[PDB]
Amino acid sequence: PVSNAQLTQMFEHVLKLSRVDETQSVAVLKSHYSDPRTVNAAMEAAQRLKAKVYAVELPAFNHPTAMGNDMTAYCGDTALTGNLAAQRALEAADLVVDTMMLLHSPEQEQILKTGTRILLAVEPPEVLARMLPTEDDKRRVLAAETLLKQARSLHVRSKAGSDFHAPLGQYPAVTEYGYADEPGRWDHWPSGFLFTWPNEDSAEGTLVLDVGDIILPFKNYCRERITLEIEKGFITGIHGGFEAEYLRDYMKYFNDPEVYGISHIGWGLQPRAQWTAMGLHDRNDGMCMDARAFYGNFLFSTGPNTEVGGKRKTPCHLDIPLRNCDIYLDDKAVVLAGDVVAPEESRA
Amino acid sequence: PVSNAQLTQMFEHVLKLSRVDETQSVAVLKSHYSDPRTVNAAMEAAQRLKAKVYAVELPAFNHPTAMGNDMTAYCGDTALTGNLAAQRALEAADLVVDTMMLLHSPEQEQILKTGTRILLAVEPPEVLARMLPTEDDKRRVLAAETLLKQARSLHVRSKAGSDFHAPLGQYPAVTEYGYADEPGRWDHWPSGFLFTWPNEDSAEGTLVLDVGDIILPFKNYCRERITLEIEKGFITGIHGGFEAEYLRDYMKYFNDPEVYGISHIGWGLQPRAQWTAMGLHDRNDGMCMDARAFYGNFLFSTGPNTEVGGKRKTPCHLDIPLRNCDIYLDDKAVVLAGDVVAPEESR
Amino acid sequence: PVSNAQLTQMFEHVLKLSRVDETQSVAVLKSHYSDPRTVNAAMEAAQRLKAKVYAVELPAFNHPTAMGNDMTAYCGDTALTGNLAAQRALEAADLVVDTMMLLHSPEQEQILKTGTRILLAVEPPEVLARMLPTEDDKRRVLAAETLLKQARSLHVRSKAGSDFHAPLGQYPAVTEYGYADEPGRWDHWPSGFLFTWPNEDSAEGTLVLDVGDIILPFKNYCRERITLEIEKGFITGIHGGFEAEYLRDYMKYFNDPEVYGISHIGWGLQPRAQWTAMGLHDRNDGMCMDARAFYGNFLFSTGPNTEVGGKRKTPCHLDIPLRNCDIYLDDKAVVLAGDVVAPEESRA
Amino acid sequence: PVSNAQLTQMFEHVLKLSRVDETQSVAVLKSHYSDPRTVNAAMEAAQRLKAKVYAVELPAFNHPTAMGNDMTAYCGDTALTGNLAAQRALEAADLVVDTMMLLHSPEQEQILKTGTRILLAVEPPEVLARMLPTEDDKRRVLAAETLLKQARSLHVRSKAGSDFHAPLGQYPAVTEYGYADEPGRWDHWPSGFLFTWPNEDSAEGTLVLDVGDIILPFKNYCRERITLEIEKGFITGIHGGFEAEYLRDYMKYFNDPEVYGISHIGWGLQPRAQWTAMGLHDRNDGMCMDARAFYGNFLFSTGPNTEVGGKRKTPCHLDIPLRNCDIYLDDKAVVLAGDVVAPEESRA
Amino acid sequence: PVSNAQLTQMFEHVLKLSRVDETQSVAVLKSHYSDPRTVNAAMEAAQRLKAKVYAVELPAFNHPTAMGNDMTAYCGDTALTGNLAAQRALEAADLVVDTMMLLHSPEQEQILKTGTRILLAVEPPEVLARMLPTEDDKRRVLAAETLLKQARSLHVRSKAGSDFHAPLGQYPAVTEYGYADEPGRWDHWPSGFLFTWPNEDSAEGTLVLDVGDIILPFKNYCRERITLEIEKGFITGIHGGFEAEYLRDYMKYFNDPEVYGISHIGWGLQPRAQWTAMGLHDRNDGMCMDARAFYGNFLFSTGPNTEVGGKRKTPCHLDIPLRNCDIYLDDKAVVLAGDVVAPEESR
Ligand SMILES: [Fe+3]
Ligand SMILES: [Fe+3]
Ligand SMILES: [Fe+3]
Ligand SMILES: [Fe+3]
Ligand SMILES: [Fe+3]
Repeated sequence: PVSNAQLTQMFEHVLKLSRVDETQSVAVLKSHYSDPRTVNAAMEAAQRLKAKVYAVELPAFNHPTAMGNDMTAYCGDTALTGNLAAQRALEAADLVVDTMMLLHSPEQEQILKTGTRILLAVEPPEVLARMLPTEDDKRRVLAAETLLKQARSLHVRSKAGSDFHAPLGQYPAVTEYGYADEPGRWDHWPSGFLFTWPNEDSAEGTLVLDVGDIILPFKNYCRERITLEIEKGFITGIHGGFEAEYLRDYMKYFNDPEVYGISHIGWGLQPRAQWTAMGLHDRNDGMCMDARAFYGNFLFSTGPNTEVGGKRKTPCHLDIPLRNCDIYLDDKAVVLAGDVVAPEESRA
Repeated sequence: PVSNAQLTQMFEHVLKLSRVDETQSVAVLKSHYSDPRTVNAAMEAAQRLKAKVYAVELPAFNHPTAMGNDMTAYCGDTALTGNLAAQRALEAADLVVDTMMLLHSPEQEQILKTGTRILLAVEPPEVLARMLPTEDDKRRVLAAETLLKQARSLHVRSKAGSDFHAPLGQYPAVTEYGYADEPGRWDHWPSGFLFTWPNEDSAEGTLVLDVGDIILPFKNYCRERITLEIEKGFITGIHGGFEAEYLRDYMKYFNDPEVYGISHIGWGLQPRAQWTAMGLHDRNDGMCMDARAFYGNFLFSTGPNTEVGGKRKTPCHLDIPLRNCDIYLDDKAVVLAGDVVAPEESR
Repeated sequence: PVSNAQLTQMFEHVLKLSRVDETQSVAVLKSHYSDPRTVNAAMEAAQRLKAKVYAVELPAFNHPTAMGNDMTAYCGDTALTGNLAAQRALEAADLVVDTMMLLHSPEQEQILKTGTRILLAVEPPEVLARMLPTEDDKRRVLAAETLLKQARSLHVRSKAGSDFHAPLGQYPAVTEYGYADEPGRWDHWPSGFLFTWPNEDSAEGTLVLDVGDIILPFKNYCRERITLEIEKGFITGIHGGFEAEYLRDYMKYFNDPEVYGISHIGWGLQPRAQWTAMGLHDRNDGMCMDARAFYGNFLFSTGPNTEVGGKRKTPCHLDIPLRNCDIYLDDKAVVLAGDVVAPEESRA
Repeated sequence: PVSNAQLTQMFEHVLKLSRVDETQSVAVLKSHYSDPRTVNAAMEAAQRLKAKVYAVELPAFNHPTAMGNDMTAYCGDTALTGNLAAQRALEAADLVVDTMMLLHSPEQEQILKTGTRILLAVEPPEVLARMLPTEDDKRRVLAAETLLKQARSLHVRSKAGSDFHAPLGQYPAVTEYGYADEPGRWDHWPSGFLFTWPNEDSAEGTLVLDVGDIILPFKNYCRERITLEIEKGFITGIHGGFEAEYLRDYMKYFNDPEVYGISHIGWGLQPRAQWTAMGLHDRNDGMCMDARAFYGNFLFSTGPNTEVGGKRKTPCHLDIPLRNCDIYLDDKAVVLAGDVVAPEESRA
Repeated sequence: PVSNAQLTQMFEHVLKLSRVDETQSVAVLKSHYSDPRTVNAAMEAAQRLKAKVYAVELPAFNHPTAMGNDMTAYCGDTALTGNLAAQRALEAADLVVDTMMLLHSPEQEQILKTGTRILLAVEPPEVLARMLPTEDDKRRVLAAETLLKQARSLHVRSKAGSDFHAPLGQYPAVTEYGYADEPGRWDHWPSGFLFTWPNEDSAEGTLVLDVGDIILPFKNYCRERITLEIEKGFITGIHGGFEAEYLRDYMKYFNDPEVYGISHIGWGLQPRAQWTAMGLHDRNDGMCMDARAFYGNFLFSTGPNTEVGGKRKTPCHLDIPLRNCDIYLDDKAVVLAGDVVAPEESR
């Protein structure tokens, strides 16, 4: 386990990579459920870098219909919704350390538009240490991003039966390499992956959750296959046994056709993230960045796409990483059988 | 997540539904393992309603042979057993907010017999907020109870193979609608369901735990079927694969034939409870009232029944909700394929 | 003693008097030394009034040369000095509940000038309850302020030998009635008094600390007389025995001729404040608002006057209430032998 | 659950069995993640027995590459590595209560070599109460030990297809019966089992994890079989469906052939431990001594063996108990179909 | 006030003055009453300097007959008396940060004889910051010590009537400059003063506590004079008004003639310490190192001298600083009218 002293040293490293120095102001955003050891380490480390530091504490926002403790489960209103003063309190900072998980939401976008940069840090200290961000991780993700920006389409195949086509061009490519060095940029310690969105009403085919694939926020390894049939950018069919029935029930609960929309699509570039990691944890340990970032995954998501100017505001959000996939940009392979093959400068 | 201010507001709402005002005294019952946020919310809410409040703290009571942290798992002695002074300090109050989970017991029965009412509140704040009680839930539950009170039998059928018959008449109906408004009432925030017990030595047939059905306190979704054979009110056969072997091994550990007795039988009337909720939580988050109360479930239980004056006092306790069942009172359906059909006022 | 539930109810009362409702944003300002019970009561009461609430936490600022724990002791820089982001986080709010004691500083002044109002709340809960603010206190203090705003001079006599003259006109009158209802305005729960500053270089004569008079932050009842001789707005002589020597030593330690300047002058209008209260407390309990506000005192201060555009930024600050005084505005008595006599509408 | 009073009485019972009295010194070793109720009960109980007591707190040692919170998962350096002062602070004591889980290490070995005794106590109080140690447990385990010490081979068979042979003689028998009564003794409250190591490069055959068998630290009941092929003391094949792929991916993570080595092999003598217990718990509750200790299990381990002077110091460590096994010492059965049959004096 | 981050930085500064680096082990010694913020800052500062750090927690030791919370008040047994294992756990370390205050004792003497050095840090963080140690303070104190080691007598006069003679030679000089850089060194953050002991049975004359002089641990400014008559090293007369009566009654309570023995004698070299500071604090804020160390004081003490091998073991312990004194070493003034004059290097 990580000592307090070590956790402060980790935050000094990551805040330095985030370009925090005596010219910079740092806001540590927190709520009653934020990890106090992480809040303290962030506040202390920023002071040690001679930054101007303050904490902003928001009362927790409850979604009555939300189930489970995972903050990614319910993307609706947040503690900032209608709270312009608190938003201005974050906009005043050069860098916000988010320890409460501001959903990508309209208010977070305006903060980023002022040139404030935002670093999410919510995973437990031991997970923060295993995937301590590096400039080399930035280099590899940005190399990958060069290909993604150039792509007119993304295609996924797998032996299990994935056969999925996403026309690209309408939406930007987004990177997460673990540190918030650029003004107006959001990132997540820990991370190391990239994604875009398909063009409106355009994603088509089949995505198969094989045995051993993951649904977040369920934080289960599939023991039975689930087939997702996609037409015009929407899931139209969810087929399998029990796990398929559980997924259909959960998605129906929200009573909104928007939950079936395909949102972000991309691949994982983090070799310190591990597909096996989730099964050594309890659900409430964190949001499982290991499952989202692991090297060579294909990661897709469902529901809201508001954050890049899409139509869909729906709260129901799933992140689904698939293993063993072939991933093409315009029929050049970036991943084959779950190993990163291109570009050469993105490989571990 | 639920803020401290919102949790106090929720306790104000539920204590009002529970008829707490400045004439009433409230005892907040806790042990070392009680959620301090919930305790503080109940104490503050009661003071704001100008009630006469105090907290009662008991040393935790340990069952040395009990496995796991779920306090429904081992039904024996409580912190109240042989503690008459502690029992009288709770009897003094109009309303007890139980944050430590006093199991049903002759001591809790005696508290309720003084007219004191008891509200259990142990689930996490977020769950308490999702199933915040309503007068509407009490009306629907009492509409169901009217039908159950007059029933002479209960019958369960499922496509998976359930075919279960329980003659009624010997035992009363119990409601749980989330609040403790009546003197001598016990209730549980959250809830929204009702049950009774089968006549002695009478329950008969097959109950199939299908893929997806749940055992409490294991808190797992069955990935294989378990077939229960029941004769004269007792499970005489448990068949299937691994889940069946696990359940057999767990029930044998108590070395007590009373573990196999069918206790309460009922259905769920809580639409804000969800069959899917359990899979989003860790085991220690709570006792999973979602699984017990979700709308259209059939809920049966095993082990002790001395809370209704039955013969069995065994500590081994299971709660097993089944989905997609047909539930009949005397050949009138109250649930079909897991949807509540009757009475209309309960839907 | 005061329960948590009662402390929250007191904050609902005071924030309502302070015009907090669903149209308003409230920042609760704190540091590590703030009372957590008061912070929580403020945060919760604001939430109950449906205000948009957030807390702002600043790292404690230390004055190495400062002695004792009394924040009023050392009026130098604060946690806001060169922390413009933190200052903007406070300016964002309609009302700041100050639980860390932002001295009267160029920064507080700037926040007030944006329209933000500020309520200081640092005394212990039992003291907050004894002097829970009323609209009637506001009425009495504003009735007194009418006469002060009409005055061209202030004069103090006492049997012990006070004979003190202060020309007025250059500086404004300031009230503290316990709540922050008016935009751009600072107040302190608890209070109930008013003051102004003498014209530059003009205050003259003698102020005598009699047996039983008080020096803050020493928090002592004088057991020997101290005579202060004042010329052209400055103490030129401090005479007596031991208490006089202690005071000379304390003031000399600051090595700054500015500490001897007379700052604010006024009288006490709080009958719920008591001259005897300090003797029932330890020093660290609070800053002793009873000694500042008690009905019919004459209160004068030394040192900094930067807060109203005076020349003196000096950190050494004393507050000295005198009992049994005759206090005049021009030829009119407002207090005689320590009883408030005018105006009639200011009396208890 | 277990009250603070009952926890103190339990620690008095176990410290008495551990020969703590007024002649003895007890050190309670802790880190930031230690259960404070257990530390307090150990300190209080040692003082009730009139022993001299002190607590030693070490900073947490982190393994950056370790996954999950289970400290048995990663055998490397510890907080004692390069920390002779802390080692000597524990050597000063007659008995160390370890509430932080000092892994078997050269430094711990040096503590025991001085004569100091070590009791590990990290499982939750309720688990500590259910397997509260008895003199009778020690008797039964030592009776098993007298057979194990002279055995020349150990053999395992099951219906599921285990057929495993381990030549013995190179390595000692180790017992755990729940208390530290003898000088230089290490034991773990709770326990009740025993094991050896196979001769170097000698273990041969097949171990089948049947449906229901367990891997620690994964804390899963297998839902399909895993077949392990062992040649010359190493796993050379891992076969099944999902569990097998997950196990293979976990083990290859460490990029070290030592991970596949068979370490300790033994059987369980704790009837108060239960194979069903793990399924009622969350992963972070404890290390699941129930799974290691249950009466009639076969427990084998993988990875490091330097604790007995073997060659392997690899951090990757698995404990794997099997049910329903026949266990032979030479051609004398000690367990048949997961039931303990010999010695007679070892049975429950 | 001092932030957590600044308090760690202060410990970094003082541990570096104390020669803590990657090579050194640090034991942070605490009990239940130790300031957790100061303990945490010492642990974090030591880890940041890459020292091998551990904390040692001892059960508190109580003197049933001691009055007040000041631990200088009652010199006897400590948490280390009869706890050899705890003593060895501290001897294992290069440096001990004492946050619980071990009184001088045969056990602490034994720790220092191993080469272990000990830094006392128990005053509040704001006091630690006002008197943050400097090498300049060490140089000035050591300049004074050079002169003291050569002195054959110490003499005090004051206009208030002090006329006190102490022959020297028998006992060493002790410095406190705020940091534990040398092995076997004990020191105290904060400090900045030095003292010795009078030859056995030799101290003679009068010490007058003027109006404004202080008794520790009473922590009062005298409002009336107290005259101490001293013969052959012992207070024989205590005269004055109410402070004298209180002092007589306090010293009689110990029922022990050793309480009247004169122990250490010395002068203050800390200008950042202030005679006025005590009057701004509550008694429980700390020991009042300000009163002990302020520049140009004369500091004498009563009771035990066992720590330099004197005969007196008595627990009753007073520290009394006098203002405006003339202090002479054999004819050379080191202080005149409370101003440090010699050596020039010490000013
Ligand atoms: Fe997503
Ligand atoms: Fe039940
Ligand atoms: Fe003032
Ligand atoms: Fe092992
Ligand atoms: Fe002394």
